[PDB]
Amino acid sequence: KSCCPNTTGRDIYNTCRLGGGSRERCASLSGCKIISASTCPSDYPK
Amino acid sequence: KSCCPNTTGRDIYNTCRLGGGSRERCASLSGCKIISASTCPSDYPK
Repeated sequence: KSCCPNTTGRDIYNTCRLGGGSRERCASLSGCKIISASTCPSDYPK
Repeated sequence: KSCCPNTTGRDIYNTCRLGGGSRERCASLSGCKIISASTCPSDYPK
């Protein structure tokens, strides 16, 4: 599960994904984290 | 040089660069232009 610090991070991640990027690369490019739970924590809520 | 349309575009571009993205990749995510000269156009001043 990707979890992002804010909406802009989410938008970067999503855009990177839409273009074909891998999850871990897109997380790095966006500031998002890949976690093992399906619900995001309140500090990476987006 | 990266030339960005607005400060959000700058923030996105720089986040992507901080995550190891190439200039071209980060330009695509941000809407910024990569210009190989020092003066940005007025419409991409950030």
